[PDB]
Amino acid sequence: RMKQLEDKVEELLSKTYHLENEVARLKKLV
Amino acid sequence: RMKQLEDKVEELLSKTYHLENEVARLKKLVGE
Amino acid sequence: RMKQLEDKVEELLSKTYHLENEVARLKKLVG
Repeated sequence: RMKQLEDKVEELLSKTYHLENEVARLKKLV
Repeated sequence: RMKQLEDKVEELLSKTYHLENEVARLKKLVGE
Repeated sequence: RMKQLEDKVEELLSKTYHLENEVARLKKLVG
């Protein structure tokens, strides 16, 4: 369960960076 | 403490999946 | 290790609330 957890945190970290990029771009467009 | 973290990670995953859908909907409305 | 994960989850919680605020603002400006 420790590895399971660390991999989900890893995924969340890439997901939030991805969403951050998507929102920043949207703000640029309007 | 492990189950508590598992619970928080699951909730943040659910929140991120919801926000991805909201952004998708928005990009579609805005465009390129 | 458990403390590090906890730290990261705390960080992600804040990031996630920040994004929610930004998305909500965009939803209201676009409609």
